[PDB]
Amino acid sequence: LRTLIRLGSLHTPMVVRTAATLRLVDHILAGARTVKALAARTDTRPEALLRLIRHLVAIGLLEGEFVPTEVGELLADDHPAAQRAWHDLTQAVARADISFTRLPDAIRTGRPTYESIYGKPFYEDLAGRPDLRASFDSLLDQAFDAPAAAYDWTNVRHVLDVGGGKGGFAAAIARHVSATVLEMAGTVDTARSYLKDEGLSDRVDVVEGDFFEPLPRKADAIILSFVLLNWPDHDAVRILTRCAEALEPGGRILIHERAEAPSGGTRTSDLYFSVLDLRMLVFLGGALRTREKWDGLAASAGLVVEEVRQLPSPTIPYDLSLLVLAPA
Amino acid sequence: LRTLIRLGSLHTPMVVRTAATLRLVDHILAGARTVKALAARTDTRPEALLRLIRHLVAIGLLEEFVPTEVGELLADDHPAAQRAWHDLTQAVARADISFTRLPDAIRTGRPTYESIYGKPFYEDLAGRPDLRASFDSLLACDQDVAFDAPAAAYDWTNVRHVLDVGGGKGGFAAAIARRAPHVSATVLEMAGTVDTARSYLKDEGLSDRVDVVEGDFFEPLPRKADAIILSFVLLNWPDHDAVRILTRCAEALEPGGRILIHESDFSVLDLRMLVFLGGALRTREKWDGLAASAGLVVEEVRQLLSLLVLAPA
Ligand SMILES: CC[C@@]1(O)C[C@H](O[C@H]2C[C@H](N(C)C)[C@H](O)[C@H](C)O2)c2c(cc3c(c2O)C(=O)c2c(O)cccc2C3=O)[C@H]1C(=O)OC
Ligand SMILES: CC[C@@]1(O)C[C@H](O[C@H]2C[C@H](N(C)C)[C@H](O)[C@H](C)O2)c2c(cc3c(c2O)C(=O)c2c(O)cccc2C3=O)[C@H]1C(=O)OC
Ligand SMILES: C[S@+](CC[C@H](N)C(=O)[O-])C[C@H]1O[C@@H](n2cnc3c(N)ncnc32)[C@H](O)[C@@H]1O
Ligand SMILES: C[S@+](CC[C@H](N)C(=O)[O-])C[C@H]1O[C@@H](n2cnc3c(N)ncnc32)[C@H](O)[C@@H]1O
Repeated sequence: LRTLIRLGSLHTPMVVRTAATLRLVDHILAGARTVKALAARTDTRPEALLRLIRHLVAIGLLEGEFVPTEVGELLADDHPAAQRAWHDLTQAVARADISFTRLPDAIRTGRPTYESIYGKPFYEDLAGRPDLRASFDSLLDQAFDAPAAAYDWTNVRHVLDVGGGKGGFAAAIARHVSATVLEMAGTVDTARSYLKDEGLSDRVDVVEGDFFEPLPRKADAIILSFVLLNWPDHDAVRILTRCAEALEPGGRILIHERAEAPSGGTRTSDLYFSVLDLRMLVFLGGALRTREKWDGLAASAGLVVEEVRQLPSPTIPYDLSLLVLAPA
Repeated sequence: LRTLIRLGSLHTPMVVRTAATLRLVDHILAGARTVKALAARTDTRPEALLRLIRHLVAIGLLEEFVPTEVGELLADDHPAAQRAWHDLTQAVARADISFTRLPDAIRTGRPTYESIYGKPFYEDLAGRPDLRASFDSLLACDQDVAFDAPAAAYDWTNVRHVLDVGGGKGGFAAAIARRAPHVSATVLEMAGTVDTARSYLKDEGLSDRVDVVEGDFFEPLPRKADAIILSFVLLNWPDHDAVRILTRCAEALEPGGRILIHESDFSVLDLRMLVFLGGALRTREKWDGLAASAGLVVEEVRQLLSLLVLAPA
């Protein structure tokens, strides 16, 4: 009974997320240990903040003066795992997680619930909210060293990174190759700034546009890193087809995502990837795909999976893959 | 890191609550172990139900899928009633969505339920007979035994009549009537609830000893009594409202009468009161002040939870 109640408790994660959002652990580490000072710094009502703190003590994140535990220290804004931002309700991902309150609808329909809560589908909501666009892009350790090392660039003149975020993958590849990042409004500006500040602006450019439209140029390698999981099969096939049509002769499409058999691993990795797969369902109608589902998606786009390079890791983000696709 | 991610995960409790809402474990126990059959019984999309099942396996509620010993606690007939307490169509798990706006409650000290559902808690139940009934059944889910200890924490020898103010389905009045055959009692409750209290007390064979009045415990109470009961009532109310209720009870005491308040690290219950109702759990010193504002004094406290016995000051 205690196990079930713990698994089912909605209050504990919302208390953690509220503490992250209020930056409570940052304020304590900066010398606000008392409720009166912490209530001033967080702009909260002191009696209610103490009731929040009581739960944070009960679950082991805090211990009239309060300090973080070793686990609570991970909510410090400068901790390398960045768990404060990933739990911050004002930033894109924990905000999107509220969509899980309508999880029954998503299981009933297979369709995302984010629009029903926030008024627009995911990327269109970000397009109207520059703060959320920027926090989404910053949330997504630019992590691309191993996938860049898993491909032979000898015969590659130009790389097109489709949906390439702030440009970290293109940069890892750059470190004879030139590259282009294709991205959405807003994101293109932070990609350009990142690439300039890496000293790579003469090797990597950035184009604003829509990867459902004809791609801006041809390339020898076209990258889809954590893109296709955001889309249902029919959209994923459209993106793959745009990429296929943009390949130079002998070119390849590189997919950087999860591509395992549905077995193996541990309950810990099972859980971690269950969360990602369910986030794609609820936020976007997308999904993680097994190695076998990749074969079918590829065939619908006129492609074949030529090779799957394993990118192992026993710790988060665990084992990933680089799939290499060629025209069929 | 793993501990923090587990504590912070909204996904797992919503997967549990979705399984409870879909009555998934009941359908498995009733023969549907495969996704095709379970999708049909739950009226869900099979590929998405499988993704839900994968999470339920990873967290150890399921393991052709069958419930684990923990998952079996989501059977609808299990006496701890955890399926209904996690059911998003019933009152409490529905109210728990208020926690998605917990930062607002911490900022203001005010409930977030009305901002989500359009009306404050008891007004919403008053317009939704299904939610009113499921709330009453959730709290009364063990009322045949849960009031034996508070009833035995008080001596009924010189009590003639009991008034249970906000008495739910009547379980406390019934436990007192079984403890003390000489007492009569009255339950005061809201619309809807009074009908299921009347039915419960009739089916206990107590209808000649316990009656039920529909009314509002912020108004003059319907009669006087030697013992007036407030069981898990005052925690629903901010201080000024709790004082009003206590004062109405004080006005209705017979000479020599007493008010009985029936009310681990509880932070969940306290935060639920904040977000649902603006209420709170109270420590002893706070009870002393509330009592004093209503013209009362705390005469004795019995550990059971507690039973506080209040007398006119
Ligand atoms: C923490 C691991 C990872 O960063 C992997 C994964 O993180 C990315 C970036 C990450 N970063 C260090 C650049 C790293 O390269 C990793 C291998 O890939 C990932 C994550 C999360 C999301 C997403 C992720 O791709 C999303 O794509 C995503 C999205 O496209 C739309 C909405 C939400 C999300 C995500 O929440 C993360 C994840 O799997 O969390 C369980
Ligand atoms: C699970 C423990 C408990 O049943 C204690 C507590 O439940 C106890 C006492 C309760 N009572 C009728 C004696 C009953 O016997 C139940 C099975 O166990 C409790 C609970 C929950 C509520 C409430 C609780 O009292 C409420 O009163 C309540 C309310 O008045 C209005 C809105 C919501 C609620 C509640 O959600 C529960 C709780 O503390 O959850 C954290
Ligand atoms: C940030 S995630 C993956 C980013 C990056 N490739 C990585 O691995 O971290 C998916 C990206 O697809 C982009 N995107 C979504 N729809 C798009 C579209 N129609 N055209 C171009 N980019 C799009 C989003 O802006 C987002 O940055
Ligand atoms: C169910 S909880 C506690 C019930 C019961 N005494 C117990 O211990 O389980 C609080 C009760 O207060 C009742 N209540 C709320 N506002 C009321 C009001 N103004 N007048 C009478 N009853 C009210 C609700 O209907 C609800 O049943």
